[PDB]
Amino acid sequence: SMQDPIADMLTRIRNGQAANKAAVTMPSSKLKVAIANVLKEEGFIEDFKVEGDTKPELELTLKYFQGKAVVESIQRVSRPGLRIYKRKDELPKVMAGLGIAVVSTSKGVMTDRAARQAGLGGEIICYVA
Amino acid sequence: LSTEATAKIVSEFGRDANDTGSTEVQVALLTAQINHLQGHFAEHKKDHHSRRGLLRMVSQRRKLLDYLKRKDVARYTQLIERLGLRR
RNA sequence: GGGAGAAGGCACGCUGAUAUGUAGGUGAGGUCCCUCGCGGAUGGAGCUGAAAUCAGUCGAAGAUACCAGCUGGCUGCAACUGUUUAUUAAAAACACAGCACUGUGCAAACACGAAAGUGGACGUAUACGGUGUGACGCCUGCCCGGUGCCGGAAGGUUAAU
RNA sequence: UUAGCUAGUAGGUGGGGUAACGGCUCACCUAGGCGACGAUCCCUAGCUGGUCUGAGAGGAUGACCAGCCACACUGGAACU
RNA sequence: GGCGUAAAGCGCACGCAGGCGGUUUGUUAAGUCAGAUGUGAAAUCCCCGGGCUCAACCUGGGAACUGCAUCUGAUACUGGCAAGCUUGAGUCUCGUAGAGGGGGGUAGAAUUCCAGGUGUAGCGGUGAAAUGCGUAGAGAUCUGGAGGAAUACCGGUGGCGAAGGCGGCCCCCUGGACGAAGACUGACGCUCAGGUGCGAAAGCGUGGGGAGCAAACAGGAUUAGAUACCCUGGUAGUCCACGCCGUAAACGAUGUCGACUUGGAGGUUGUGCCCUUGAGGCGUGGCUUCCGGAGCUAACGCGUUAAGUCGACCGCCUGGGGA
RNA sequence: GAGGGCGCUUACCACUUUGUGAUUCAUGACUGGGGUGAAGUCGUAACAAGGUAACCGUAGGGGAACCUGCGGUUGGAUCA
Ligand SMILES: [Mg+2]
Ligand SMILES: [Mg+2]
Ligand SMILES: [Mg+2]
Ligand SMILES: [Mg+2]
Ligand SMILES: [Mg+2]
Ligand SMILES: [Mg+2]
Ligand SMILES: [Mg+2]
Ligand SMILES: [Mg+2]
Ligand SMILES: [Mg+2]
Ligand SMILES: [Mg+2]
Ligand SMILES: [Mg+2]
Ligand SMILES: [Mg+2]
Ligand SMILES: [Mg+2]
Ligand SMILES: [Mg+2]
Ligand SMILES: [Mg+2]
Ligand SMILES: [Mg+2]
Ligand SMILES: [Mg+2]
Ligand SMILES: [Mg+2]
Ligand SMILES: [Mg+2]
Ligand SMILES: [Mg+2]
Ligand SMILES: [Mg+2]
Ligand SMILES: [Mg+2]
Ligand SMILES: [Mg+2]
Ligand SMILES: [Mg+2]
Ligand SMILES: [Mg+2]
Ligand SMILES: [Mg+2]
Ligand SMILES: [Mg+2]
Ligand SMILES: [Mg+2]
Ligand SMILES: [Mg+2]
Ligand SMILES: [Mg+2]
Ligand SMILES: [Mg+2]
Ligand SMILES: [Mg+2]
Ligand SMILES: [Mg+2]
Ligand SMILES: [Mg+2]
Ligand SMILES: [Mg+2]
Ligand SMILES: [Mg+2]
Ligand SMILES: [Mg+2]
Ligand SMILES: [Mg+2]
Ligand SMILES: [Mg+2]
Ligand SMILES: [Mg+2]
Ligand SMILES: [Mg+2]
Ligand SMILES: [Mg+2]
Ligand SMILES: [Mg+2]
Ligand SMILES: [Mg+2]
Ligand SMILES: [Mg+2]
Ligand SMILES: [Mg+2]
Ligand SMILES: [Mg+2]
Ligand SMILES: [Mg+2]
Ligand SMILES: [Mg+2]
Ligand SMILES: [Mg+2]
Ligand SMILES: [Mg+2]
Ligand SMILES: [Mg+2]
Ligand SMILES: [Mg+2]
Repeated sequence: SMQDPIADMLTRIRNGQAANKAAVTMPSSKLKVAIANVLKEEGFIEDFKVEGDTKPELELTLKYFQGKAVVESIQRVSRPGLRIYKRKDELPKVMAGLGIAVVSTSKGVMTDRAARQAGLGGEIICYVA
Repeated sequence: LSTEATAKIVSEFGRDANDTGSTEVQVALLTAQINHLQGHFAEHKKDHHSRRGLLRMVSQRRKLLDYLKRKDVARYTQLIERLGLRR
């Protein structure tokens, strides 16, 4: 069924960008709030917004540049069938520095560049290229 | 099943005698229909298209009763004794 | 299911200990009830009594005598248990459960009897007679020219009258 | 194209034995333990640090060198 | 890495173990991460260096020795544990649609057989003929039976079922789906190795039936021959009840579940509203066939029912033969 | 006298012996099929509507390709 809510979120972002949507929507959660917060920080979405009292809908407003999409590629890393926990020297560096990789560390959720500047690994949720 | 029989079932197993959705109620409705339908599958033996519906009812009763056994052990033991299932 | 007791091998006497006769069986007392007697419970005396283990010892040989499987391999024929040539032949012959064909609608067919009758049967086509084959598995292929048998009565020949 | 295996076998208590725990070895009892996370069975093999290759993950392999194990014609047994 | 067509999705479903698991809080801190400690023998490999005139070689220091264990932390994810939610999954209320299944009745049309009437010399057959049926009176024809099987028109890429499949009408038993407003339980979920159940036709066993049709078989032709097509017959079988077999180009050559992504054309089955103001119009569901966009693809083509973008679990392939 | 030694004896155990399986290799008249071969013989089943559309399953038959029955598939051709 809904065996991966994070891949539901990422697949919704990828589909909406490749099909030229503007305001995509998904059911909310705490990890989805944290990942969308990372994306709004680094600049792969315009702004996110979680609306709803008991069960909310998280809304993502996608960015564009000269018509083309902003997120070139986006994928899972640590899928639930096979999880990928990485130490600090064996951290990734996606797109030779250009893209970002979202890592959940002990200090919340943060981009892998901040994870290297804080000196700890974690779990790699996605490779926003 | 008939409306008087299901009203009897929810009255004899119900939480507030209205809810009709509790786990004891669903197992009671399933077991009532299974022990009613064994008589159908004793006289008609080649009735496979309803034998599959009986197997669905059996598996669903077993899923609910295993969830009851995980949830409350005392309620599961008293319910299987009150109905008359074997295990 | 069988093969199979397959084959093949080990122990086997007497004495002592466990146990001065064991486990088990039988149950006298005695005690209590007792719907009171050929009644019922603990109660186990006495009586009987395997079987096993350890030790010792004897003999050349311990199931010591009498009684008491020769075993295995390949194959023919017949499925088997049965039956027969009393008195030279016990089988590969006969039967057999099973298979099929055929007859028979009951006052059955069929047999024994000139005939009555009776068996069939005090049974009624899932029954009965007759024929061939002889469990079970795989199967039963072609021919209706011959001789039978069954269906035809249009025609040829055809008896008594 | 090996699914069953195991009678000192899994455990207990007592005795004995060993430098030392332990079925190591016996008496008695319990009837267990191992098994689809591959027991049992068959075939091959000394293992490792390494070496060769590979961008790397790996693949092959164990010469010299070094550590450990086993054996000393074959099969045993004990002594000092 | 791959599965529509190149080799590859079990025939289809149920389901134990196993794998994965929505969302909120609190705790624990097992997995995860981070520091330290012990350790990873030396040799080798590598980085700086020294020597043999150079190199090979010898050698000093260093990290590495991707590990293991211990202590100490952190709490985002995953796990355990405890409490909650309601969207996932399910239950009730009321209908709709349906060749869904099982059992028993019954109806007519037609074919064949029989029996009887008429009436006379042909019928049947193909490319053309013949075997066959006919002067014992057929074929045609009217009446009365008997029998078995399949259900014309409806009928439509229509419906239902998980797959095979299911087709006149009626009753009895019965499963499933879907829709509406409510209510309720509150993760009860998904997939599933082994395991089980269903599984067309042909085939087998036992016992019935046996009209048509018809492998085998016979006869007639065509042919060079024709063990075939075509013709005349015709037994298994088809059929009914019990079983057994477990296979198909079991096909959408497309495993199940779930999410997201431009449209059009119809069909089907509900349902809300609006004045059904006449056989309307505005929406929401489910199911279903055709065209097609970006995307994809080796191309063909698939295209909101994906072969698009993804996730969970399972099955399977590693050149053609041999097989 | 204790205690010792030799000797006898019992326990354990190797070589050896019998019986009987399990596996594996070699060999074996003859045979089931498979593959390769020089202008061999008999056909002509498939590819076009391959001249009877092929094919799948199953059964029967037949010198052999294959034929026919029953069910299924389009991966079959013609549409004025
Ligand atoms: Mg249900
Ligand atoms: Mg002979
Ligand atoms: Mg005999
Ligand atoms: Mg005899
Ligand atoms: Mg006699
Ligand atoms: Mg004689
Ligand atoms: Mg005699
Ligand atoms: Mg004699
Ligand atoms: Mg008489
Ligand atoms: Mg005979
Ligand atoms: Mg004979
Ligand atoms: Mg004969
Ligand atoms: Mg004759
Ligand atoms: Mg004749
Ligand atoms: Mg004949
Ligand atoms: Mg005659
Ligand atoms: Mg001890
Ligand atoms: Mg001791
Ligand atoms: Mg490589
Ligand atoms: Mg040694
Ligand atoms: Mg030696
Ligand atoms: Mg490939
Ligand atoms: Mg092909
Ligand atoms: Mg293929
Ligand atoms: Mg399929
Ligand atoms: Mg399933
Ligand atoms: Mg979770
Ligand atoms: Mg921890
Ligand atoms: Mg070292
Ligand atoms: Mg130098
Ligand atoms: Mg936690
Ligand atoms: Mg609610
Ligand atoms: Mg609640
Ligand atoms: Mg299976
Ligand atoms: Mg059949
Ligand atoms: Mg039959
Ligand atoms: Mg046959
Ligand atoms: Mg028959
Ligand atoms: Mg007939
Ligand atoms: Mg198959
Ligand atoms: Mg089909
Ligand atoms: Mg199809
Ligand atoms: Mg297939
Ligand atoms: Mg792809
Ligand atoms: Mg299309
Ligand atoms: Mg897909
Ligand atoms: Mg493809
Ligand atoms: Mg041809
Ligand atoms: Mg031809
Ligand atoms: Mg052809
Ligand atoms: Mg042909
Ligand atoms: Mg063709
Ligand atoms: Mg033929």
